Amino acid sequence: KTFKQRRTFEQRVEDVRLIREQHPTKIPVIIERYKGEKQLPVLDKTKFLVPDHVNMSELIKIIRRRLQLNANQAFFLLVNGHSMVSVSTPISEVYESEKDEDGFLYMVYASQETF
Ligand SMILES: CNc1cnc2ccccc2n1
Ligand SMILES: [Cl-]
Repeated sequence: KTFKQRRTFEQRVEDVRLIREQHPTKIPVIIERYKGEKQLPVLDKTKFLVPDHVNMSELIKIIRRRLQLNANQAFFLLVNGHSMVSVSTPISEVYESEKDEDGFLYMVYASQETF
């Protein structure tokens, strides 16, 4: 069901190394809907290559546009399993401190703060 269940640890490590080789300026991001989520739709894919200069505030705007949300729909994003302390941090800095041992950066979205 989840990305980690679909691909082996060895397969996930190797896909991050291929992104380092072929898209060296991109952050490898896994974005998944909270398994309780009723209101928000699913994304068209799971694995995203994010330009390393964008901050978390801009990534939230990108994901709202990808999901085709309207102005009043609530959206909450966890990174590495927890709330973001700040949305102003460049994703290169977020990646270095919150990356998974496989080298992906894991995000989960819900319509409620209570995941
Ligand atoms: C951490 N060790 C490695 C080993 N081989 C690699 C090949 C391509 C890109 C990154 C790589 N990193
Ligand atoms: Cl690149």
